[PDB]
Amino acid sequence: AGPFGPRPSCPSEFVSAHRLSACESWIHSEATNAG
Amino acid sequence: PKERPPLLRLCCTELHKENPECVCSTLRRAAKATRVRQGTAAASQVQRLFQTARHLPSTCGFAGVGTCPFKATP
Ligand SMILES: [Cl-]
Ligand SMILES: [Cl-]
Ligand SMILES: [Cl-]
Ligand code: NA
Ligand code: NA
Ligand code: NA
Repeated sequence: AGPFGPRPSCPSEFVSAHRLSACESWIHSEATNAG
Repeated sequence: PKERPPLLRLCCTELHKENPECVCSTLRRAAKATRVRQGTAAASQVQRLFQTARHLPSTCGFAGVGTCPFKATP
């Protein structure tokens, strides 16, 4: 770990990945299949 | 078909935009967002929602991650 390491910023990656919008739709589709 | 559903493949592409050590935290955030936006309250649906999210790295070839650990559901 150092000042110039990769230093991932998870919230920024989340917004850059469209808030995982396709995963959100997939999760929703699976959830309503319960039982 | 042996290929996965297109929507699942789109999800995997989005997950690949993140570092492995961010995936589980962001999937928890995604699950909470869907749960709240869609007003999912039936117990079995809520459990399946969060379980599906925790298994996505293993549904998506993220070998370093595996299945995300269980965290109590809000
Ligand atoms: Cl985040
Ligand atoms: Cl959604
Ligand atoms: Cl994949
Ligand atoms: Na399925
Ligand atoms: Na959010
Ligand atoms: Na219930």
